[PDB]
Parts: sequence; C-alpha cells; structure tokens
Amino acid sequence: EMGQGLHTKMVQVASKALKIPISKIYISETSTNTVPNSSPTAASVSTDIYGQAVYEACQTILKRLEPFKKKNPDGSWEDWVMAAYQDRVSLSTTGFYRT
Amino acid sequence: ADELVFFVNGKKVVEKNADPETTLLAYLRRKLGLRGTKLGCGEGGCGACTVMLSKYDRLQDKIIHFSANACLAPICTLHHVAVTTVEGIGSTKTRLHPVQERIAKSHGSQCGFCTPGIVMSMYTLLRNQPEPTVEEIEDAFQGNLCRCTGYRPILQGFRTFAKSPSLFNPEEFMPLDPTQEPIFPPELLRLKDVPPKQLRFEGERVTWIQASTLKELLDLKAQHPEAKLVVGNTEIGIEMKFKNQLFPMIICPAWIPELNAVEHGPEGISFGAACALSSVEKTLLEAVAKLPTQKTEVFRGVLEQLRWFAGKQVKSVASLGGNIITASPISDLNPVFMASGTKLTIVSRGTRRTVPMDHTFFPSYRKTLLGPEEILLSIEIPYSREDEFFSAFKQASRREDDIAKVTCGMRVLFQPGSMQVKELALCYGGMADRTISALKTTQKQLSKFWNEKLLQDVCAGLAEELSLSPDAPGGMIEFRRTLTLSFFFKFYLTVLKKLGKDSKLDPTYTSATLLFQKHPPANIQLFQEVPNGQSKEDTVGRPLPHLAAAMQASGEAVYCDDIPRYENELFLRLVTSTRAHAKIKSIDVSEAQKVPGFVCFLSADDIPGSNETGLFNDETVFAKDTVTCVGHIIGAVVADTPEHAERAAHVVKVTYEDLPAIITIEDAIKNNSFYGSELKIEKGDLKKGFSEADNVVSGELYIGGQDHFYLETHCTIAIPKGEEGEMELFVSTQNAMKTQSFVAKMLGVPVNRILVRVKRMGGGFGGKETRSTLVSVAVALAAYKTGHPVRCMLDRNEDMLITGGRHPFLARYKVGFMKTGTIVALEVDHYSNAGNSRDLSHSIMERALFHMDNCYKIPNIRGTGRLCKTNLSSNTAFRGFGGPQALFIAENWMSEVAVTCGLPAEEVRWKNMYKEGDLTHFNQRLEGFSVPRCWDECLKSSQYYARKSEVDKFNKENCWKKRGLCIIPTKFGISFTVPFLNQAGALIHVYTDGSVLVSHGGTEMGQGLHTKMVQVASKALKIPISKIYISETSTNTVPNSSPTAASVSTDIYGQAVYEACQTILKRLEPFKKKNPDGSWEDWVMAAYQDRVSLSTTGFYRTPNLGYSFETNSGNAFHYFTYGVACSEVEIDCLTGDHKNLRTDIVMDVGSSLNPAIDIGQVEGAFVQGLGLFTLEELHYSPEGSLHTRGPSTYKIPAFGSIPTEFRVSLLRDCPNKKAIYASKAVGEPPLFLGASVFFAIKDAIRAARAQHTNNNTKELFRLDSPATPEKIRNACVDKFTTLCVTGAPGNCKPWSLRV
Amino acid sequence: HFYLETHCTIAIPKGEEGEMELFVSTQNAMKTQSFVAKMLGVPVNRILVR
Amino acid sequence: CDDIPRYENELFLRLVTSTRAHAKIKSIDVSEAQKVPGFVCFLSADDIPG
Ligand SMILES: Cc1cc2nc3c(=O)[nH]c(=O)nc-3n(C[C@H](O)[C@H](O)[C@H](O)COP(=O)(O)OP(=O)(O)OC[C@H]3O[C@@H](n4cnc5c(N)ncnc54)[C@H](O)[C@@H]3O)c2cc1C
Ligand SMILES: Nc1nc2c(c(=O)[nH]1)N[C@H]1C(S)=C(S)[C@@H](COP(=O)(O)O)O[C@H]1N2
Ligand SMILES: CC(C)(C)COc1ccc(-n2cc(C(=O)O)cn2)cc1C#N
Ligand code: MOS
Ligand code: MOS
Ligand code: FES
Ligand code: FES
Ligand SMILES: [Ca+2]
Ligand SMILES: [Ca+2]
Repeated sequence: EMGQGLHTKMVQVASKALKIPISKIYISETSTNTVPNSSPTAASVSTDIYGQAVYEACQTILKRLEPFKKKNPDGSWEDWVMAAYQDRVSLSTTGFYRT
Repeated sequence: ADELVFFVNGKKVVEKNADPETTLLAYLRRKLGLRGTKLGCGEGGCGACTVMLSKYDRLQDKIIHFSANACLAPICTLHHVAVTTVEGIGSTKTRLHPVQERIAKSHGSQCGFCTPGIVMSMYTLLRNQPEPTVEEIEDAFQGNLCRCTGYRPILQGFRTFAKSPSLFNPEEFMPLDPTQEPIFPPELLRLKDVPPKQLRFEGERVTWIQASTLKELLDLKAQHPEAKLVVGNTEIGIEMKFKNQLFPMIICPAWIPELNAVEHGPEGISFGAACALSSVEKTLLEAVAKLPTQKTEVFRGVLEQLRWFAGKQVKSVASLGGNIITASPISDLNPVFMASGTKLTIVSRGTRRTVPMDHTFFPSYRKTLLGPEEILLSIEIPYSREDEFFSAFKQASRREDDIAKVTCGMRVLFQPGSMQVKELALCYGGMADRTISALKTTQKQLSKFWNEKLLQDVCAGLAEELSLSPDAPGGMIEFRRTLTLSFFFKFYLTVLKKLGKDSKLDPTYTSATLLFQKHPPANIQLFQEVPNGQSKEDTVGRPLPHLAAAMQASGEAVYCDDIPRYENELFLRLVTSTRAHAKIKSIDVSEAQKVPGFVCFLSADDIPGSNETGLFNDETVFAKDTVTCVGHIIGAVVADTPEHAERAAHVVKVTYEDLPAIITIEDAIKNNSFYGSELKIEKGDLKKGFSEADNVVSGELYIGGQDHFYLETHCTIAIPKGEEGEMELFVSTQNAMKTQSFVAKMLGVPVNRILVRVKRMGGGFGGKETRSTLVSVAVALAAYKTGHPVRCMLDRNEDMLITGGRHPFLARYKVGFMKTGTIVALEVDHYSNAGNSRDLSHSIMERALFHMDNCYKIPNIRGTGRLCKTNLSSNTAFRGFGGPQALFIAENWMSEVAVTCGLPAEEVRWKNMYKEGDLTHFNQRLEGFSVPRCWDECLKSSQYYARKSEVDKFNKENCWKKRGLCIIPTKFGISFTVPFLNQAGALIHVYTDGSVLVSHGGTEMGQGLHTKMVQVASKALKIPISKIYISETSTNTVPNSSPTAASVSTDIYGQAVYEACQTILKRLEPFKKKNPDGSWEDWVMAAYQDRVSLSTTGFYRTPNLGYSFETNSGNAFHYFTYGVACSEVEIDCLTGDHKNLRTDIVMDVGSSLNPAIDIGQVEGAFVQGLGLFTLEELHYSPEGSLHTRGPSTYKIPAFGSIPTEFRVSLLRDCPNKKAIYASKAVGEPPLFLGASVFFAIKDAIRAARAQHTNNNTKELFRLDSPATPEKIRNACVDKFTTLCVTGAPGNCKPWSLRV
Repeated sequence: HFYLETHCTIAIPKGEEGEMELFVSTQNAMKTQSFVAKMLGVPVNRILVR
Repeated sequence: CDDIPRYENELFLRLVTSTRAHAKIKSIDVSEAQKVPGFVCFLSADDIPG
C-alpha cells in the first residue's frame, strides 16, 4: 500500500467473493514470510493480479465450507467456520494468479 | 570514590553512578546488552546467571578465577574485577570454545536456558584446572540446575576433558588450548601497583562504602553501628530482594588484608572473617592431607559440611564471617564451630577480644553476642587433640545445594587413653530458632564411659530435651527428632570405631559410620543405525544435534526477555491476593503512586472488552469483588523500571473480608465442592469379580503435586500498534492460538487484529499450555491502556505461586486377585485438586482414567474421577497429563498384590500383562503391543535376576543400609483427548535462491521439534538440511493451531510439513523432467520464471478418533508408546537419603526420527518423573498459602541426583506404520518410568522394616509420593523412631484401655 | 518523485543464523530481501521484510 | 516506517556520499568524525561480509 488503496480494493474483493461484510476482513501488512517471490507493486496491475489471487483463495475457502453450509443452511458464517474447525478442516489457504 | 571501574569480557567499564542495589545480572542485561546470562530464580540456587570473575589477589600475588551468581553479586563489589560471561569465551559468529562445542554436540542442551550458566561453571573449572578429574567435573555443577536433559549428556560430554552407533564422536572435538584463552586485562595488572583507596557509591536508596583498611572499617562502624557489612551478599541479597528489608548504609570490608589473612598457629588455623568458604575448604583440605589424622578431626567435620554447602558459585563468594554472624537457625557451620569451641576474635575501635564459640554466643533468633560497633575479625578452627573425636552431619531434602532439615557438630574428649568421657558437645541446627547445644543431656554423661548404656541415655535425653511443638516452623517434627537421635547413633558408632585404634564393631553396623561416597559413573545408549544405503543428506534416523544447541551454548539464542526493549517500553508487575478466599472491600494505591517511575495501577474496570477468560470462561482477567486463592490476580502496576513496578505493587493496599475456604481434597469432598459430575469407566462384572477372588486388598494413596520449574519463567512482551486495535505479542507459550483469542476477547476486538509470535521457550512441560495467558492478557491490557509497549517476566516466586502445577491426586482403591497373583477385580476412585478454575482438569482426569490399567488386563474394573474445586491456584497440564498419577496408583496396588501373594513382583506383573490383540478397559485393541519385547530385553540387559541376588546379600550384610530393585513397564496413549485438536497445518515457501522457509503450528520448548521438522522436510524434498530453515511460530503464518502438547507435535506437524513438501515436488516435476541433470536451484528458478507458485500450505488430521465415556466405545488414541525400566537404589536407614545406583531403560519409539533427541526425551522425562516421585514437594500452610516458592525449598533433580549407572536403549526393528516415517511420540511416555525408583525405594524400605520393625512378611505399609527422605526415614521404624514417637509417647499413656 | 515520505529502513539484527527483520518503505519487498541477503552472504530464508 | 518506536539500543545511520561526478577515491579520513559525540563507526566497502 502506497496510498493507491490496494488493500481497500482487496478487502472489497474478498468481501464480495466470500459474501460477508468487509468489517469481518482485515489486511495488516505485506511480508516476505507470508507471500514470497512477489513482483514489485508496480505496472498498475496490482488490483488485477492480487485481486485474482485473493479471489481464488476465497473460492478455496468457500469450497471447504460448503459441506457445513448445506448441513446447516440457516446458520451464520460464524457457525459454519466453527463447525469446519471442529471437523478439522483447514481454514488457511494460498491463492495464485498468472496473466 | 564515586567511579566504579571494572571489566567485562576484556572491555573496560566505567560506571559514574553505580547504585549499590544494582546486581551484575541486571547490569549485564540492561546496561551492557549482554543477554547470554539469564535470570532463573534470583536466589542463587539455579546457576543460570553464572559468570566467571578474575582478579589480582595481592595476598597471594596471583590471578585467581572463580565462578559467581550474577543475580547476587552487587556490581559495587566488583571494582577492579574482570568479569567473563558466556559471550566472552566464544560464539557461532566467531568460534565456539571447546566447552560450548562439546555440550552442544553431546546433546547436553535442550531448551538451552541453563546452558550458558553450565558452560561458565565448566569453563571456570578449566581455567583453574585444564585437566580435571571426573569428580571435579561433577562437583563444578553443585549449583547448576537443568530441567530438560536429565544431566547425563552434559556430564558425558564434559567427561572428555578428563585426564551400536554412538550419539556423538569425541574425536571430532577441538582440543582445549589454554594458551589461546583471553588474557587478564593488562590495565588491571597495572592498577595492582596502586594502593587501594576507600570508595563511596550513592544509589536511589542506599549508600555503599568500600573500606580499604581495618582502621577505616572500625571508624565507620563506630560512626555508623547500624551499617550492614556485606561481603558475598548471599544473605543480604536475599533479605533485600525477598524479605522486604532495606539497609540505607552498607560497608564492604572485603579488601581489608586482616579480614583475608590465613595463619597456621600451634592451636589451629586462623582465617580472616572475609575469607571465602572455598578458600577455607582449600586450606583445610591441604591441612588434612599434610597433618596426622588425629589433629584434623574438626577440620574434617568442616569439610564434610562444606561438601554439601550450596554450590561452587556461592562458596566462592560466601564469607566465613557472613555465615557466623547471620546466625541462621539452620547454619551448617555454626553447630560445628560451637561444638569445637572455635575461637572468635572480635574487634571494635580501641578494643580486642577472643572468645571460644559456645551456646551463649547465640542469645536469641538471628542475634550474636557482638556489640553494635564490633565486627568479627578472624576465626581459629582448632586442631583436634589425642582422645578427641569429631563428627559433622547434614540431612536435607536433596543432597546438593539444599537447606538443612537438621545439621550438627559433635565432639567428645576422653580421659587420656580411656573410653571415659571428659567433655561432650552435641550441637544442632534446625531444631530451634538458633544453633543449640544439648547441654542438659551431655552434662549427664561426663565421667561416664562410651557404651550401650550411654547411647540409650543420650537418645532418651535428646528425645526429651530437643522437643518440637506440633506447630514448629518447617514441620516434619517426627523426622527431625529422629535425625537428632540418628545422628548421635552414627556419632556413637563412629567413635567406637575410632577408639578401636586400627591405625569389635559388628560387621553389619560398619556402613553406618561411612560418610557419603561417590561411585564412578557408567552410561550407555543403544540405538539402531540407519540403512546402509541411506544418503548422507537424509538425516531422518540419524543423531542430528538440536539445530539451536550451538547458539544456546553461546548465549546467542534469543528467549522472550532477551528481545531488546523499546525506548518507551514499560514494565508490569502483577498485584495478587494474599487471602485464599475473601471479598475485596477496597484497594488503596496512595502509597504506590509515590514510588518513582510509577505509571498506573490497572484493574478489572480498565478492561475494554471482557473480564471473563479461561478455557471454560471460568476466570477473571482481574479479580472482581472476590479473590479465590492466594495469588489470584487482582490487578497490575506499570512503571518505568522492573524495580519500581515491584516496589509500587508491594505497597498497594488491599482490604479484605475473609470468606469460608476449601483448600484440600478432603475439604472438597466433605463440602461436596467439585467441577462437573463424576467421570467413570466400567467394564465387566465387579460384583462377580470380587466373588471369584481369593484375596481382596483395599486402601488409600496420595501423590503430591509438582511445579514445572521450566528454567525460563512465564514472559510476555505486548506491542500496541495504535491502529484498529492491532497488537503484536512475543510470548513464551505452547499455545499461540489461545493466547491470541484470549487477548482479543479481553480487548473486545476481532482475532484477526492480534499477532502472537513464539520463537522458543526455555522450557514448557505443559505449564505454558494455557496458564501463560494469565500474564499475556495482563500485559496486553497494559499496552492497550498506556499505548506503550509493555513486558513482564515473572520472578520464580511469583511463577510458582500463580501459574499452577501438576494435579495432586487422592485415590481410594480395592483390588481382587487370586493366590497366583492374577487380578480379577479392581475399583479405583480418583480425586484431583483442581484449584480455582477448570482449565485442563477434566481432560487430565480423562487421561488418568485411560491409564488406570497401565499394562495389565483386568477383566472386571471400575474407575471414577472427581475434580475438587478449591481455593488454590488452578492446576494445569504437566508432562504426563494425569497419566503418571493413574499409573502410579496402578503400580501401587500391583506391588501390594505381589507381597500379599508372596510371589516375585516381576512374575506377578508379567502374568497380568496384556497380550497382542487384547482390548483395554476402554475397549481399544492393542496392536503392536511391544511391552513384552521391552520387558524381556530390559530384564536381560539389566541382569535383573543376577542383581536381585546381590541386593539380598547386601541386605543381609547391612543393618542400617538397604538396597531395592524394581522393574516396571508402561504404556501411554498417543493423541489429544479432544478429537478435533488432532489437526496440524504447515506453510512452506521456496525462495528464488532455492532456500526454503518452513513454518508450522508447533512451538519449540527444547524438545527439538523444529529440528525434527527440518529433518523431515529435507528427506521429503531430497535436499540438504542446510537449505531449509524454521525461524519461529506465528499466528499469521499458520492459524488455529492446537497447543504444542500431547506429545503428538512431531506426528501431526511432521505430516503437515510432509504434505506441503509433496505439493512442492509436484509443482517442480515439469522442470525436473525438462532439465534432469539440473540442480535444485535450477528447477526452482525455472518454476519461478514460468510463474509457478513456490508457496503452499500442508495439513493433517489424525484419522478415526473419538472415544465416549458414556458408551465406553470409540478410539481414544491412534497408538501407544511403550517402555520398561529397572532401577536399583540404596537407602540410608538412619537419615532418609538414598542413592540411585542404576537404571536400565528400554523404550519403544518405533523408528526414531532422531535417536539423539529421543534418548534425550527419555532421559529428561525419566528424571522429571524421578523428581515427582522422590524429591519434589510443595508445602502449603493450613490456610492455603504456598511455603515453597523457590529452588531453595523446592528441590528438583540435581546433577548428582541421576542414576550413577544410566543405560538407555531404543527398541530395534519396531516401525510404527501409524506415524510419520514410522516414528512414535516420545515426549511424555517415559516420565512414569521414573516410578521404578520409587518402588525400588519401597522395596528397600521393606527390607529395613523386616530388619528392625515387624516380622510380618506380608505387611502392607502405606508410602505416598513423593518418597522423600522424610517419608523414607519415618518408614524405617526402629528403636529411634519409637523413642521419638509423635503423639502421646511414653509421656502420656491412657488411664484405661478396652480388654 | 517527491513522495511526501522519503526513503526509510529499520533493520533489526537477531544475532541468530544471520537472521534479520526489516521494516521498509518499499514497493519491492522481494528485491529488498534478496539484495540484503546477497550483501550479507546468507540464504534468502534468513531475511524478513515487512 | 519512522513512526515505529526505536529500540533503546537502536542506532542511526547517515550516508556518506560522493561530491564528485567521476573520480578515484584516493583516501578517506574519519579522524574528525570520530570526535563528534556519540560517534559509533564509519562503514565502507571492506565491512561487507558477502
Ligand atoms: C543458594 C544459596 C545456598 C546457601 N546454602 C547454605 C548452606 O547450605 N548452609 C549455610 O549455613 N548457609 C547457606 N547459605 C547462606 C549464606 O551463603 C552463608 O550464610 C554465607 O557464609 C553468608 O556470607 P556472605 O559473605 O554472602 O554474607 P553477607 O550477605 O555479605 O552478610 C551476612 C551478614 O553477616 C554480616 N557480616 C559479614 N561479615 C561480617 C564481619 N566480619 N563482622 C560482623 N558481621 C559481618 C552482615 O552485616 C550481614 O548481616 C546459602 C545462600 C544461598 C544464596
Ligand atoms: N526439553 C523439553 N522437553 C519437553 C518439554 C519441554 O518444555 N522442554 N515438554 C514436554 C511436554 S509436556 C510435551 S506434551 C512435548 C511436546 O512436544 P512434542 O509434541 O513435540 O513431542 O514434549 C515434552 N518434552
Ligand atoms: C474445550 C476446549 C477446546 C477449549 C478445551 O481445550 C483443551 C482440552 C484438552 C487439551 N489437551 C488434551 C491433552 C492430552 O490428551 O494429552 C493435552 N492437552 C488442550 C486444550 C487446549 N487448548
Ligand atoms: O510501476 Mo509504478 O511503480 S512507475
Ligand atoms: O501436553 Mo505437555 O504440554 S503436559
Ligand atoms: S538466577 Fe542466579 S542462581 Fe538462579
Ligand atoms: S536444557 Fe537445561 S533447563 Fe532446558
Ligand atoms: Ca507453573
Ligand atoms: Ca484447574
């Protein structure tokens, strides 16, 4: 983030893909021990590429949660997440994109 | 005066404003940035703060080197002294010193927190003696404690300095070359030619005067009689730090030549009052070697005591005058000086006098007959005369560095060439509020002869004269009275022997006159070599040393408090309850606010989110309205320095209104105070089982608790960012996930705002599985409220009081069996003391019930469990998690079954043992049950049967010493009792240079988890470990991690890492095929160039788990880890002390991923178990206040506590298809094997009772854990225990008695 | 460029295995990481850029 | 970046740069710099380990 609002846009994207309020999503920083071998933030394509990587990661999360959603349709995002955790389903994933 | 000048690692330090209260440890860590030296207790008993001191000794015209505890050394005593710390002898950045290389390569370092201190103790020895003997090496560590290793590897590695594959190769060790050691600072050698001058140092509250001459000292004392003298500061330091004392003016007379002079006169040897105990010891040793035996009786007595006096660090700084004048009731020297009439030369300005020490020198508690203006100048220890004999004995809880329970000096002078008493002096410590003489008793023997009648008369006299009220401080009334008589008996027999000329005494009584004698050590480790064709780069199965061992030996390894503080970082001190149960009527901070640097007092009302915390929302972050245990956290003080925070907190005034309290398990049962309902496992037909039984035995058993005593106490640093409630914390914890959620809950912010980072812990053992949050959440609140980073590291006494420990257990059992020894029925009701919150107590009781069978098949069985809710700090997880307690109870009744049946214990155990395929009491099938193999191999390698004969023979030839032998098996169910916690995640990144960064949910606490994970990743990826790295554990790399516990970390994280590696290999495949002859680096860059992600997660879930106590069905565990241990001991039937002669262990860890680490886990766990069952004991007042809050009173195993012959073998060819690379969890399983020592002891006790107690070969006497010297001695009932009695002795016989 | 905030770096040496953690005002954490590792002569996995 | 608090032992660096467009460095003298209070050290090419 250098003022262009990249993190803001990524939160907006993650919120739309996950179908939950932005209030439940947060981006703290950029670090080499979380996402390695990153290209420099430049060429105006950050929203383009990271937005896609965030989208994919979000899709993987939704897939892992689906069984629990279908199992409890009227529940909340919180219920599904806790159910998945207790059913020992990973709630962590990577996302990647290539133009 | 003002300027303090000294050197640290060759570098000159000029302190223009030295504060007398500043210790060397604080100065090193906070002012010089040398954090290699650690704080482990602050009371001189752990040696974690050990450093070396060097100085030019004018009286000897020589450079002397000695060790010292930096936590008790005032920097003001160091003018012109050269300090050497761990960083001063070597490092991984430059080159490791041989001492550091050997402890690292020999696997003598696990968590590493004690390593620098032990490194410096060894280093100091070598600077004094480059070629030490094995005995000198062991003795160098009388003052160093290690909780992880079991000590064996440290001693075995250092033993190379003296004069099946192997865990290490001595041949690769760099030789020691003293010519390459750092030189003594040239500048200091110049200053030696400059006559000393009086110095004055001014601190915040204290004024220190370093007196240079005797005249100055005397003038100062005349002008300031109240001024406290300080030499070693091993008493004053304790008084200032722990006793809320403050001495505004101190005078250090250490430099004065008359106070350091040694003179050999016609009547004895004189020592200046400032002489260190180590100097006295050296001088006396030389005297004993040069003078006739008949003249060194007293010297010999002094040496015997000095042998068990603290450790090398304390003895090298502790002065003679300090011990005599402190006049503590338990001084080990005053009884000797008093009994021998040691001459004391006392002086003041214008006056001089010499008086022999007698019973009058100590008027009352902590007082001597010195005038306020007088000082002790010198002491003359007398030569013994003809017909004069002396003895000195000491008995405590642990042999090394312990406080005397009873200590004595005894002298007898006979008429020329006769056995007729002319003079008799029996002086004791630990039997009153001062050193005393049994005058009334001894006076009656003058002119009497040394015979049986005298022995009887003296014992009855002592029993009457040295009485103790039931409320005597320190308790153990029966044990102490028995020691007073027992010591005399030993003296009596010793004198008969000495009178016997020799230049008779019943042969079976001789050993009673022998002083403790060390036996040569012998260690053997057997393990399996890896397959002949295995690549050198594949380290799985190899004894690869802990990856951080070298940095831990060099003091470069960073632990929480070692992290530098921000310039605006504040300190937090917890304010805790002093009442067990009461209402908080009011809190006054008026006084605290006056302390300099005070920032604020925080309490429940300051919490922005919720004050409800704990695993079961059972607790408060800060007490509200009421306190429920001594130590209950009420609030916290934040200040600019740790000292100011402590002083301010100490003056916070809380007004209470006591409420009825429930402390003990007995109290809880009586008041029906439990957490939840009864837990129970029942199988078979009990009613029927007891009906078929030939014999039935029922009883009660108790096992005391245990303090984790991780060398590094709890610690947290909280950094508030000031944005969106963000906070980053550095914490010494095994549970980053709960730390994160608990902090977020208290703050009232989303969990995604909190980052918890764990580098490593200097020990955890379960004590950091949950209780670390008590500090973390408090520190987080302080950071939130102030907006400043804040930190808090607990002092040992705070830690032991507040954080909880192992659960004490009370058991009521009833077992039915056949004359053959076969068990047919068993009922066991368990009760644990859980404390003021649930925490992990329920799961712990679950695991206990899961192991009430140990390795025996019981057709009909019923086990219940209840958690007692009491007003004591909440107890938690401790290596074993309830298993050790249940296993101990099991073995106890199993030992009673054998005795009752009159059959060999091992025979009875073997026939009741499970067999391959059997189902446990909770109905899980036992597949790959290896106990039989471990059992047979152990019996064989330990030569059990042959030694069983040696033991019997020894017992026939010895009346006051007995030996015991016992072989015990064990099985431990592997997996968290909570099914969903058996999950693990990993995150792996491969950078463009090919280097790999691995991250996983597990934390390092010294068990070598990261090392094993690196070994795993290296094998899976087929690349050298040199290209893989694990930096830390963090909640933003791997989320929702289970705590590093249940011994399954290697199992689950190994699988998660393995999976992540497979994904990486899959992605690199295309490029490997395109360029087959390329390097790992080539393929990685090609992948990157082709835009293939080199980052991935890994995850694992332990399959088919889920037991139910309702239906007694479902798999509780994934598999079991097994082992067997045989231990032999020797007990002193007269004192309670004992030797761990030999232990042989056969453990099944499947195909070990790293035999060095696993053997280390076996030895380490075994020693902690040994501690639990035989040495460690926590004492509480009736009102629930913990008495034992430091190493001085809580005795964990010491270097000298381990079995002299220590053999460990890893079962060969026993792969475990249930875990990563066929390995097995090893963390907790071996701990219970420590019970083999407990039962060997009970075996020895039975031999002693058969000798002097009853004749009933089937008698079943109760022996609770821990089997301490008190319990061992009291159990050895004899004419001495009988004379002392305890309640209504020969004193009160009832008027009538039913016929 | 005249970015209101000029170039800035904070480097924290850990003292273990060449480890270093840096807080940097940069659009290129990757090159910052490799360049620092290259200068120091340590593997890239030892350097953390935030 | 600079708003991040400094550690109590945190030091400060100031770059020493060329005042010439193209030239040979004949010699560097820090004798005067060493006199400034708080001076810790001057770093140059030879100090680079990698
Ligand atoms: C870990 C540890 C283990 C210990 N173990 C033992 C033990 O096993 N047995 C035992 O008996 N003690 C033990 N101690 C107590 C202590 O080490 C001894 O009492 C020691 O000799 C104290 O001497 P010091 O020089 O450090 O005294 P300091 O603390 O420097 O002084 C003690 C007192 O003596 C006075 N004093 C000193 N010199 C003179 C003098 N010349 N004239 C008049 N007054 C003087 C002081 O004013 C002060 O009251 C232990 C202490 C620690 C910290
Ligand atoms: N040196 C050391 N070893 C240790 C500990 C420790 O704190 N220090 N904790 C123990 C406990 S209580 C457990 S549950 C495990 C955790 O490790 P693991 O699952 O990786 O084997 O190691 C054991 N071994
Ligand atoms: C209800 C809730 C999940 C909070 C309980 O939390 C726990 C319950 C049991 C255990 N635990 C089972 C073993 C063992 O079986 O060895 C060791 N630890 C850990 C936690 C944690 N954190
Ligand atoms: O690509 Mo923009 O950083 S010129
Ligand atoms: O599971 Mo260990 O932390 S008692
Ligand atoms: S911290 Fe100094 S002896 Fe423990
Ligand atoms: S290695 Fe010694 S206490 Fe941990
Ligand atoms: Ca604890
Ligand atoms: Ca509890």
